[PDB]
Amino acid sequence: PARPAHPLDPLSTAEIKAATNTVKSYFAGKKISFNTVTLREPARKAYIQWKEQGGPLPPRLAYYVILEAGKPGVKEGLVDLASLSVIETRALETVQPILTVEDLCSTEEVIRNDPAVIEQCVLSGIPANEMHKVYCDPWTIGYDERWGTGKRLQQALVYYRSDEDDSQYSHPLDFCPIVDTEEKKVIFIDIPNRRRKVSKHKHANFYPKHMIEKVGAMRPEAPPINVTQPEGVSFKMTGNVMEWSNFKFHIGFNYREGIVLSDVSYNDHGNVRPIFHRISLSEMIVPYGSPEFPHQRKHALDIGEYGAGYMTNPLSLGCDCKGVIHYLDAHFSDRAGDPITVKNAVCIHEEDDGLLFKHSDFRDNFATSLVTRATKLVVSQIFTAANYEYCLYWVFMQDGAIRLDIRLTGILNTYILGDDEEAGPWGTRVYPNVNAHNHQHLFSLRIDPRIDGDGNSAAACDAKSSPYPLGSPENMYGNAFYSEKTTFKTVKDSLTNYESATGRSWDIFNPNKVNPYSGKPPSYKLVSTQCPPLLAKEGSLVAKRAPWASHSVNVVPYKDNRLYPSGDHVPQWSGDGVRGMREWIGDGSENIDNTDILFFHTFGITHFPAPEDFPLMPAEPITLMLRPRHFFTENPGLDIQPSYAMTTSEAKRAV
Amino acid sequence: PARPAHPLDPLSTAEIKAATNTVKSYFAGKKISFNTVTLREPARKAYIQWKEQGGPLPPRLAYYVILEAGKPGVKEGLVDLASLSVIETRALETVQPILTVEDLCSTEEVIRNDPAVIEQCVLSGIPANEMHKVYCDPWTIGYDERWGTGKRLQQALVYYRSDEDDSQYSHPLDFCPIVDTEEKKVIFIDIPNRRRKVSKHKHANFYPKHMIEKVGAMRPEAPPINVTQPEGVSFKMTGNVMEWSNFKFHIGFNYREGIVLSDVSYNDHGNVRPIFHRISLSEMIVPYGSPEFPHQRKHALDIGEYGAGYMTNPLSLGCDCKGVIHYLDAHFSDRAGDPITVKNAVCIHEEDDGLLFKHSDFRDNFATSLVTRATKLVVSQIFTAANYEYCLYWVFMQDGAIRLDIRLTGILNTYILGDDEEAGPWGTRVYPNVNAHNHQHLFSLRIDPRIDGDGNSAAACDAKSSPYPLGSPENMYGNAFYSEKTTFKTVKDSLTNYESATGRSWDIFNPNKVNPYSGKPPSYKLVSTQCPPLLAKEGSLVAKRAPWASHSVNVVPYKDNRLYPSGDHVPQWSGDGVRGMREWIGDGSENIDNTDILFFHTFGITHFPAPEDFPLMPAEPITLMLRPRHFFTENPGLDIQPSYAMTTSEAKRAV
Ligand SMILES: [Cu+2]
Ligand SMILES: [Cu+2]
Repeated sequence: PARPAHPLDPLSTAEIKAATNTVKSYFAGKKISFNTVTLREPARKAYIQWKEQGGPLPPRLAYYVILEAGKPGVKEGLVDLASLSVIETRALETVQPILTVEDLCSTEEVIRNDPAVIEQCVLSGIPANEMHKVYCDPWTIGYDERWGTGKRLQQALVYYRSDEDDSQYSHPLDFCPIVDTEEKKVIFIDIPNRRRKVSKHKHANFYPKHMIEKVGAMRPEAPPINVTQPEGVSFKMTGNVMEWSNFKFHIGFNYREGIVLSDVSYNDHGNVRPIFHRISLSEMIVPYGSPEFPHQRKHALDIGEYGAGYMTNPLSLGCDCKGVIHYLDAHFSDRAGDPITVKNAVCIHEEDDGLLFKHSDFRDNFATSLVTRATKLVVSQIFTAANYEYCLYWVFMQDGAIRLDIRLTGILNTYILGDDEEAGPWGTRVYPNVNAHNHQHLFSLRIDPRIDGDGNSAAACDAKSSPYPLGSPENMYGNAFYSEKTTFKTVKDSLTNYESATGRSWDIFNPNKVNPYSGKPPSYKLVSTQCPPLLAKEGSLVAKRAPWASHSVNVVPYKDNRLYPSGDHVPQWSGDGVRGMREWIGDGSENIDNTDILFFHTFGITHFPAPEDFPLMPAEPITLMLRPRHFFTENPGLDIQPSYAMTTSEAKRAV
Repeated sequence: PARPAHPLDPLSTAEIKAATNTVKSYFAGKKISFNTVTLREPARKAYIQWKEQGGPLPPRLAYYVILEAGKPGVKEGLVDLASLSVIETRALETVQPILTVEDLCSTEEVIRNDPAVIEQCVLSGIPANEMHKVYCDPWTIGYDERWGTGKRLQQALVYYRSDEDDSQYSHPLDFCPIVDTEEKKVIFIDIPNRRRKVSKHKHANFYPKHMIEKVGAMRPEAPPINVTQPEGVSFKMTGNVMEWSNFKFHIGFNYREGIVLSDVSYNDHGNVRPIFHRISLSEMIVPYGSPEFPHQRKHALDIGEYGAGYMTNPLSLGCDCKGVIHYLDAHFSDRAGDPITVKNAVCIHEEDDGLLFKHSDFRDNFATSLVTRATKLVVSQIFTAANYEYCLYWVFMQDGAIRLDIRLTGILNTYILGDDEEAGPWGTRVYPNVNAHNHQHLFSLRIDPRIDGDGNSAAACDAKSSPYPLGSPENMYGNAFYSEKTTFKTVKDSLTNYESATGRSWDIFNPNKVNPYSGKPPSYKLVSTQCPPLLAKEGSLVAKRAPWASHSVNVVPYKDNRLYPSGDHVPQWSGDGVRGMREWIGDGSENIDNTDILFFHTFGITHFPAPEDFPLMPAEPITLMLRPRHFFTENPGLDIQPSYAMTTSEAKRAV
């Protein structure tokens, strides 16, 4: 195909096709199907040389994952787009790949047409002639020791709608069909010892017509609040490259991680200084807390099992982004090797963010005063994973800080509850016969830093009282306290958790440089507090398949292609084996001090459902920030025009 | 005077005057001065009876604090405005009151004219004829065991401006004058053993003219982002009473706490349910961490030693509040007993707050979808405490949650640093010869709840893995986990801290009611995470004067007039004695389960200064929230008109 403007640009629909064509040719005569066709980003070293040392343009490569009918597992490899050839390929017969919307969408019809499933519905109080009202969310089996990776399986969380417009979640069924993805047939049905027939209650619906019926009527439309940017926006985009408030970076996107920000830097009044080479969400795990069979299989690693890209919502229509928006489209490949597009997958825009800073002198009753307002750049995406939606917002700020805001909304995963059955301690009865199980939403932020250049380190920062006691010459009044910096020398040293006791934060810094004022190295500080401990016991399915989740921080040596902490092919992996984070950690002895490192941060929330979350849940916020500390020698936004400003002398002139 | 519309309305300029006149007459022939004239809110019981049981209008009372020339301490009491008579009065000879801007504003001139002070300036390298270039921030002495409360004292943090438009903070002097407030004269000067003369560097300024000089020029004005509400706002204010999104409450204000929200309720579709009887910030402490003399004296309790009302900035001018704003004014009394007004002390308005909730069905490629945007109500104030500004935002949201957002900005407190002196572990060298000491900003949120009525309790909620181990019949895969609820029975039980290990949150609930769905009592959950431990040792000045700061939560029995946790008259109290929180706690044995309680939450941040905070610091955020959990039986904003909505059937018609 034709090369892209930038080496990190996602593959075009043409490159995708050229790739699939190349692969189909390689496997001529073989009945292959496409699971993934995505960009294989260039080597970190190659890229940087090209970008800053006049190095050559890296080869435009494509990474693929295919399935061959009658063959176990998958086959993966690389295609060198320029020469249209498969330059690397291999078969992984004992692994299962990410579930595309294509392998997922057929499942509902298959269980609907399965005699066994039909009998269970009838048993459950649903006539065999009404199977059209039976729905199901297709999930990976997650992991079921009965089959391992010997069969590509899915589990169907079954629900019932008395009307197509209903929200099915108030009416879950009690059984769980296991489906062979490839064979397209139910191979087993998990049935509870205690049977619970369909709820006979009205569905808990949320559309206006439903509401008008539920409560008298809808609230009157409210006076509008219109946002307008008459002279345009202040950011400038050159292809996928963004430019705003001295920040400059490339906005990428892929089937798995979704948004990928790269080559982030800041123009420090002429001096363009690197901050991060790449940053994104590399994995997740949403572990449920009911120990009852088969609920252990509910611990989805959405990024690696479905893909934040594959599940993304086209943003335009819903009014998700308010204001002067700038969109980006996403391109994948379908099962056939043909490009597929999802319009407005990413939405870019700037908004007001209140005050940036302010100060007035009390001496002239605040006449002397200066106010500068703040505006933030937001790069967003919103994806749907069956019942829930994850709204992601990468936020850049005018003080040099970068923040990740997430908002969880959508619908609670629900299971059936008997008339006289207690939601017990593992879940909440949010509606008659509905049980919403406890669960955690955990994310793994992957940061590849380049804080003010190459050669970085990480450290834990704990606030501490002076060791000297009250009344001592050294701490006479006992108010002394400082910040204890523990820089990680070895991988093992970094495996740390957030501690409230010390208001812990983590620094990613450049030990090769010093701030001329403070004397400290330049750095970006991770200020994250929503760091839940992994509640699943050690050695549990959850803990094993998500090795990265047991620690708030995991810092390992950089290596090309160390992206996914739970492994490259996550579905149905048992958790046994040295891959992903477990492999990168090794024996924990590798050096991570003043070298090229990778920082994986686990953050998230623990959800204990309340009726307020049903039938549709109000957004729940999660945030984390990376602030520059000792990076600059003074506040960097002081040359931004203030909103208001009166000098002391001027206040005098005004009389 | 004339009665106000609402019993909770602050005193009018008329009531203030009628009050001072009444006091002056009572102390006829005595040379008295006014320190405080404010509303003495009605008893909780009387107020409620009047509000909901047709009880009588409570008497309009005014609380005063006066000083009498030649008398030690102060005198306080109540005036029954209706009958214009002092109905209660008493003298506190061993106490010192809050510092008004009047007792604070004379200090700079007195040290300027003091011979001792002048000599120190000369010594420090500033000619005696340039004392007009010497400035000082007048602070409470805090507490100095050399004088106790025997004299009303202030300590002057001395600075130097080479030009009146300079920001003095880059040029602190090394000594600290002690001034007798009443006598208006320097009684002592703390001089360090190691002398450090005035810095000879340029001042670190931040006005545009300064910046143009510093860096080549200012950034070009940015394209505007205009916010317009053509058809008005959606909230309705009847006097101080606000009504918005089913919320209804009274917006009060006073010299000390600043904004005070009262009688908060929510209209649950016709059922008006109480939530909070009163909520506000009752005290603060900003303890510094340098153990060196006299820096122990830096631990300001701003609310009780200066007043969030007294220090508040008139909001209009600065462009603090963007959009269609509705202001409120504040009225206090000056030294003479004459009313004083600070216009636009509070600013009210509603803004966009992104998505409220959203959900799309993957079955018809998200055609089936519903999106409802969120708007929040903001009642704000911004006060200046010498060098820093505290921006306060009480936020009400459409899911029934209430949030308190704080943003810290302004300027770092700085002390002089020797050319070859290390800011050591206690502070940071943010600029040549400038040392910014470590410190914490802590706040005491006082909540008087009425969760869905009377008879409340509080509890600590901790996330826990099941006690049964991996492989046991009860937790076969080890994923089981729940929330441990520990409801406080006795005051002692409540003294708790936020714990990251359990992702702890606290519940204020009504044990007399039950959610018909979940079976739990109605409640509002405190989701707060920026809860720094008090770093000052026990028995320290800080820990003693701020009894409430040692715990994230303190729950005590309600009693009329239990407002200020550090006592009613905070300046110069040693911290020895049963008053404030220490008094309310008692032997910690009083019941707090299902009764009228008071919840004081300690939250804030620990500030380790970095050059980025100098010479003017970018806002630092702090937040805390109170969400309804089990209060409602379903999402309460479902009847808000969605921004977009397509039914499954409708998506079919659209073909
Ligand atoms: Cu959840
Ligand atoms: Cu601070």
